[PDB]
Amino acid sequence: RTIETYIIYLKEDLKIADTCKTIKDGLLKSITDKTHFSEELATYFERDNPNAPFKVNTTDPTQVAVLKKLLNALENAEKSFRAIENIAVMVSYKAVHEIYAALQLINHSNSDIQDIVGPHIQKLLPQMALASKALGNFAPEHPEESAGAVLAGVVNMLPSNLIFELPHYFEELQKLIMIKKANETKYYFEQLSSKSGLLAIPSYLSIVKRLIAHSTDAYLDAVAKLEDIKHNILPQLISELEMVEESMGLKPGLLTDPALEQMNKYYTQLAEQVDNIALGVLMDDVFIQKRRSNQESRLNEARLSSEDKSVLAAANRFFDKIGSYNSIHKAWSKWSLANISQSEKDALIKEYKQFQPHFAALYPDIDKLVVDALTQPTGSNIVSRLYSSDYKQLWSSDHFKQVLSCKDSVLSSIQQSLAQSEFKAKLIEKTMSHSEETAYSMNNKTTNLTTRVQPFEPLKFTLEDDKPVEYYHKRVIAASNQILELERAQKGVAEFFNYIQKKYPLDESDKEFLRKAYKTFQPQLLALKHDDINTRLVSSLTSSRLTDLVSLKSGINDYLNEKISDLNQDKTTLLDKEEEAREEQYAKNPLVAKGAELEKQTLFGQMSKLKLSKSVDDFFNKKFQTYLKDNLSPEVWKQLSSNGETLDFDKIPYLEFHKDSPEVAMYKQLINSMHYMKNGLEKLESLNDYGDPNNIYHRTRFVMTTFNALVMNICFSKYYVMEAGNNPGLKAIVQEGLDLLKPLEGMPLIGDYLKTPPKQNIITAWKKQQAVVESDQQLISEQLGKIQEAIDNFDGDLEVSDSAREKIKTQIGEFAKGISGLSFGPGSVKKILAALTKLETQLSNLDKESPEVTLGKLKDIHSELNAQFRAAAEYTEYHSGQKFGSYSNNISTIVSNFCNGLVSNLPKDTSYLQLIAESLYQIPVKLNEIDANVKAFVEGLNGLSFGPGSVKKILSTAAKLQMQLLKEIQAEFGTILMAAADNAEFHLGLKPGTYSRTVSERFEKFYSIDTTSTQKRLAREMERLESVKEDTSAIDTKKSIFGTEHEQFSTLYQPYASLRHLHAIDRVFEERHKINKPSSPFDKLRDLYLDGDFEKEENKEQFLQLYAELQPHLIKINYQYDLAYFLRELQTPEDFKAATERIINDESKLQELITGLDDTKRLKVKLCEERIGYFIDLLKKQE
Amino acid sequence: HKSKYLREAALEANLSHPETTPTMLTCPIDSGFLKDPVITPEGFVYNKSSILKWLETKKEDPQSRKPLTAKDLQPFPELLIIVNRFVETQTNYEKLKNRLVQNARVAARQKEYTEIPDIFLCPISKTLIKTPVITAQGKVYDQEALSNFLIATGNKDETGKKLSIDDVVVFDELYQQIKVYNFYRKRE
Amino acid sequence: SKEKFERTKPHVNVGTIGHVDHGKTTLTAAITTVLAKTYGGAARAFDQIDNAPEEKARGITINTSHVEYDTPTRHYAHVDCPGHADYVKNMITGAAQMDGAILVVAATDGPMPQTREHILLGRQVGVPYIIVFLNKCDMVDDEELLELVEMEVRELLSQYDFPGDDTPIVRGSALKALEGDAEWEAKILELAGFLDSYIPEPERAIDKPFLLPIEDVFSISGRGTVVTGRVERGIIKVGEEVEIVGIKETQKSTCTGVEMFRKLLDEGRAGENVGVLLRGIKREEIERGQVLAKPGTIKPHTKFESEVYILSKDEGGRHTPFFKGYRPQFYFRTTDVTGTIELPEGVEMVMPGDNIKMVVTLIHPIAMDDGLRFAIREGGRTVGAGVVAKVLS
RNA sequence: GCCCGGAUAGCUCAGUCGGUAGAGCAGCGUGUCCUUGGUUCGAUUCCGAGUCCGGGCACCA
Ligand SMILES: Nc1nc2c(ncn2[C@@H]2O[C@H](COP(=O)(O)OP(=O)(O)OP(=O)(O)O)[C@@H](O)[C@H]2O)c(=O)[nH]1
Ligand SMILES: [Mg+2]
Repeated sequence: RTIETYIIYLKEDLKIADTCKTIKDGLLKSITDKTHFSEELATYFERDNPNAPFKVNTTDPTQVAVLKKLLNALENAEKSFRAIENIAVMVSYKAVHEIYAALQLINHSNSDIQDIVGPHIQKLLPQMALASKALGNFAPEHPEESAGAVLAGVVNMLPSNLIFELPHYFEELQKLIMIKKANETKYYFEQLSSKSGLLAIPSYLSIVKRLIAHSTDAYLDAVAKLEDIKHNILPQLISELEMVEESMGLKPGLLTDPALEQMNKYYTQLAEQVDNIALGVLMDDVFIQKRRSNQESRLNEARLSSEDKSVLAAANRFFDKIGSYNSIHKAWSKWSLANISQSEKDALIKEYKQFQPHFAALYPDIDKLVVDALTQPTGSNIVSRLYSSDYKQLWSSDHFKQVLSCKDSVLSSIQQSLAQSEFKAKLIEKTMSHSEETAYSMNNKTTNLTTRVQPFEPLKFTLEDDKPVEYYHKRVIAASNQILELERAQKGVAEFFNYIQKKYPLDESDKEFLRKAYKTFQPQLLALKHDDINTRLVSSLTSSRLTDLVSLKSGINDYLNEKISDLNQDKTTLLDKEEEAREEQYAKNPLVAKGAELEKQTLFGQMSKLKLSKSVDDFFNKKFQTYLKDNLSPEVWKQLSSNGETLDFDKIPYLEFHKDSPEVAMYKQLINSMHYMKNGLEKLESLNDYGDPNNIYHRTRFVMTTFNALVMNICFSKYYVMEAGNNPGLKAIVQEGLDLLKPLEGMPLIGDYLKTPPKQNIITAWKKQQAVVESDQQLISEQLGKIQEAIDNFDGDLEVSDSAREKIKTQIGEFAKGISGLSFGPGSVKKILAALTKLETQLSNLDKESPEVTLGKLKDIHSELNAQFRAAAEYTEYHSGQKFGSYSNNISTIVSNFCNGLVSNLPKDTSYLQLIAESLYQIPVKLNEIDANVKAFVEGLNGLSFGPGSVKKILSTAAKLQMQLLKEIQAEFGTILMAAADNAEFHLGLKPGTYSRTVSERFEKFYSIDTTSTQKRLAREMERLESVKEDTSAIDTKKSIFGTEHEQFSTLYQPYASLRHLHAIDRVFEERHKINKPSSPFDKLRDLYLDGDFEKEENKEQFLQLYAELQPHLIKINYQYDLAYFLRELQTPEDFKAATERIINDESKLQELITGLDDTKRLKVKLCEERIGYFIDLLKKQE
Repeated sequence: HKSKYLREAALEANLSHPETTPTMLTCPIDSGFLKDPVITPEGFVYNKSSILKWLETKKEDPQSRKPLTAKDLQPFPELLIIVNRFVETQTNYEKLKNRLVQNARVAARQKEYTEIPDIFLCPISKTLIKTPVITAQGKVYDQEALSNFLIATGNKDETGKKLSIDDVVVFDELYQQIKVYNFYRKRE
Repeated sequence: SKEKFERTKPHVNVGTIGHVDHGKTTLTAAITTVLAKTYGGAARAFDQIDNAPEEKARGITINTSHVEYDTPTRHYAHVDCPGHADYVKNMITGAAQMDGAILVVAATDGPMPQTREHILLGRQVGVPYIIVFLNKCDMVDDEELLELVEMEVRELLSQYDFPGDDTPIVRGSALKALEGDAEWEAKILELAGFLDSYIPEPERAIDKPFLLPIEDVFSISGRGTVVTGRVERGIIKVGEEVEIVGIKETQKSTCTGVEMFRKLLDEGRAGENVGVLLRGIKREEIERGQVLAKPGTIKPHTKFESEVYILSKDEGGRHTPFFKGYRPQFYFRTTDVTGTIELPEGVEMVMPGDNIKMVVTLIHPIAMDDGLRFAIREGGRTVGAGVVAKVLS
């Protein structure tokens, strides 16, 4: 029974298998886009068959490997969940924790993978958390183990900036082209410098400030500033963008081509303006050289890191030496690495110092074990080191076995890092090719020469006796970049002479190719004594003997060969000296554990280091409760604080919420949300603080469940905080708490995490839930499948791409989902199936008719089907007891969207305030910016009611203002705002005056005798007190739940209930209706329980009607008395009996609810009396 | 004075190391080799492409400061005839330099040498070169092993040629090659 | 054998437990040699305890070793147990023959995983009293560290219902005492005094039907087969009939001689570590875990309902839940049997640290009774500790 | 008691870089590979434990 409930909860509510399939398909389609990501990364995910798992080799990049593992985890989770739906607890647990293992892989990944994966993987985090919580109900009950927030209805809240920001910024600066240029610059600075959340380029603020300053402005200084912009700032920004798109893995030029075009326009218009006031190409010669030099530096670092084999060799030696101990040797060492000989320890330390980062990243605890075993002196005792219990557990184990079990993982990590470096090098190579293509295209597809370029001087060799590692590294990279320059020069001369040989076996026609080839090796030709030849070639190539330059080809080739050989020799020598310096620096430093430092940085360690719980507690204790005391009236504050100045912290997690006023209950809920938020943040920080130097931190997949549960609780409490924050008097402090939690939006594994209600008949809802449990619809599904297969089988002249096939299949799925919730009348299903058959016949004959006839026929089909679906939806609405015009409009919208898709892929008081602000702004401007001021005024005063009566007054005042276009209109607007403010204040428990004076101040600030306004507000308050005195909600609810016979029915019903628990015993049961006739839903339910014959459907329907009557009151006592999940569990008559008993046993809580309503009226009358006292005091004092 | 200028430029180039390009042989205005020099009535070396820019700011001699016009400052190729031979001598000197380094580079990577390579051995000391110094004609000695030898036999050497310390300067490329050789042998 | 083992003093079964390489064997040798210096004694050497070629090669104790000594008012049979995590089972068997344990904790190390594991397992097999011996105190001169070890061991003992605040702790050095340093022989004598005083003489069951868990079986050449163990209850006499009950079908046999540390005994009493000769049984027809019982007084069972606490990850237990069909190993007094587990209604997965009322059915019938504690080990670690709530079948 | 090695269809077996079990016989195989756990994105495969089977050591109340 419970397992069936769990299965249905997975299949229907969470829809975990469908979510996993959608996430996997979206991630795979995005990473194989070929328009957002490059082909190198895309080809790693090409599969022979879609049923085979991706294979993670040792030769694929780290990010490709982690993406493959994540995709495989998603596929296996979907497979397991689908297998569960095809029929359990163990399989669901395993699938959930496989997803959690993938999440842990993401946690330990870098920023690039995290941002690639986060948008897709954020869709199932709440689903995973709810699945884990449902699984937890199969474990033994553990009260107080969690004690977190009560997740009432979280199932309801189940849910390109980088490429556009720089173009938008440079468009804004293009727009910035006496006093006019004095506020526009400040406006742009405020608009752009305030923007954040995408500054992965860790300098962007410097660039934006520098461009603003330089665009604010003899001509030599201006030219110097222009050249500095063109050569120092803009190339640096372009290079940083290229590094972003290289680490990302995107296609060459994805987010650097639009930005480049934008800044090209910006710099060209700057140059034009400067020329007008008194060169500018952005790719003249040296921008290209600097871009290429940065690209080559990155490429050479990548190639050096890829070709390095010292770390892998050291790891191999370490694991070979560890594996050289047989059983006898290990027994002699007592299976501890600390008991081996000192020379062996020195060798192991030398090996481990070179690959410690990988080992510590994968195994942060075995790293500590190794470091302590190898480096701690043997004289020292274990007890004096103060090890923790689990560290001692790791210490007592076979050290050799533990270290050897990490061999495959560590070696795979090292080889995958090398493969990642090589893959990045390939990415950079394609980046340079694409940059060359774009630079060629941007100017004219033509290149220009100049006989003034400095010659190519090979770097001088200098072998410093002893310098830090970075010094030799810089020299090595300089040598490698020079090698690459010479290599390009030799390729250029080869192509130059090949084209010369093949074009004329110097007054030629195709001089562009010769120019582009000679510009590659001009410095090298200039290095030799060939200035005359170069100056003769440049002019003869830009304006016009080639038979003589062919002579000095072997000389140039041998010079390039000799210089590249020398640079290769020197790079090898400096690499050897780098190895020596690295060995010396490793020898100097001691061996120190690195596991905790890496664990502190993953994703949750970074969040934990923010210590947001401390700030949340500070706000909760120092700023929140003091504001509550200051602004809440003493009557409502006495409920929250027994002492008068501090909250009742001994009872913060309130659990009743039904014995209080709506304002008191809302305040208690807000306090509960703040408390849960603080506790969750502090628990997440404690579980991710790694500051114990005598402890080990094991990397496992089974901690992610706790992290996800804590994140879910935090986000649910924050949801309720913003929900309670949409009140006029509570916006400030709630916004302050939101600003405190601001550094939680942006983290990939939390994100928004949440969303950030029809009324149908009770019998209809119960039948729908029963149908959901037990799961024309088959007919329409088959018809849609036939349509889809007819579209897919279209092999006519009108070729249809597979993308259009996917689009039509998705549209068919959406249409099936939309129509699965419709009931069709007699003959309506025949009409809709005939229309669908005609549609599929037309689709099978798309190429058999002209496009005009095809579009006309499909439009007619769309119209007919939409009309039939409106008729069916209206019939369903009438038969389901819903409200007309709600479901039919949605059905028509779905049908219209589906038809538009197929035709495309086949070849409010807020408005009142807005108009008030617009009229008030247009009044003086027509009798003597506007949109921004109106928007600010509306935003600052969002959340007012205006009532049904003041709407007419506002309309009349606006009409009078229009007719007249002095302070009477202003006074009327002010008093209407004040009345709305009093309404808002009395709705809360606020002290009189506060929000009203705040809104009055805002209104008068936006604007740029009081006795009557004060008297009017006093009359408003007096009539409010009278209306509150006239309220009888408590009596009404009491009578509705049980009439004026509850006591009598109880008295004559207790003996019957006692007798219920022999032949003539039923006789009185027959006569009980002659003396105990019910008149109230609760007494009717009591009689229904006394009947006890729940097999019949008549009293089942009667119970459904009674529960429909009693639900609006039962929902306040408990959240489980809903109309979706409570009815879903009513399947057997025993379930009906159990539900009847459950509702029966809450009579004391209905009494508590009605007493709470009475106390609500009692508090309200005191609020009005205090208010009127305050206004009469203000009126008498003001004179 | 036209002949005396080239006479003393020739002696200055001859006595000095050919790799030390004289600062007067190159035009001081542009610091470039003589390819288009001009003359003055007294006789000085400049460049036409540089003299046209210089005379615009100051219509006088760059060095003697006498008021001079562009008409008199005519191209003087008589100073070119020496320059070429000098530079080719320089080139010929460099024609050994690279080779004297290139083999050295190979010598820097050879293993298990039976004896110290000849290019690494000082002929006047028969020992490993600590700091190499290169003669004006293309031979390499050790700095101290040449200084002490010269002061022992009175600034004479080999065939009694007038050679002194100031006329022979350190060989930097060979010095770095010696450093590489020492670093590689020290690895054992 | 030769002597007759005259009965003069109360006999107590003690043993040494603790983490690997903490000095249990050295402590046993030191106790024997010091009691031989001060009294009659036998003065066993270290090489006479860990004498097996496997133990000599590995350097560790692998199987339990049995010695005896005599204080002025008591006679002790001492079981030296292995401390390596791989031979825990052997320890358990030795821990089944202990009326008391000396928890040897090295002062240079403090309590370790096997200290806690041995405490829990000895509690499960019925060790009711523990005396801590702070060994290697000659290598630690600090006094704060000694008190830190003392408080840690006391809290560990109280964690498993032992009276940690009352447990005696002896700060000695078994290596020095074996060497002959009188200052440390005084500490060993204090330990012997604590053994005499702190551990009470148990109330033996000499009237109940005879019961003997089997710990070891020997094939004495020319005589037959011998089963050794501590008589749980009753008296076994020469010529009486016994039955073997346990893993296989129950067999019948006669007792034709009882010994005790290679000395002829007329009758083995309850609580005494004896050895019994069985007539006409091959060594391959008997295993450790079976039971010598009076004919027709013990019925082996396969299915029992039990209350089990599942250890947390911090206690050396599981770190993941287990589901239905989990097949761990159940350790009763000298027996270990594989069993399947059925969870109570509404429970599907058991988290570490949980308390469960589970129904366990074993693959072989074993002699067990209501209220018999047991351990649950799987994959080389102790995963739970339970008590047989009732016997189903 | 401590090692070592096997267990894959009804029978004989191949499956080793960890990616959904196949060759013959027998009459087109839900054979998750003895079972149970662990590690892993993923286990017939790697690690551990246990159940049978075998053949090497041990001890000897
Ligand atoms: N310094 C010092 N060393 C000791 C002391 N007691 C034992 N040792 C040494 O610790 C080592 C442990 O050997 P055992 O006494 O046999 O340890 P164990 O308790 O039997 O542990 P297992 O052999 O694994 O069962 C021996 O080699 C002794 O030399 C002591 O009191 N002081
Ligand atoms: Mg021992």
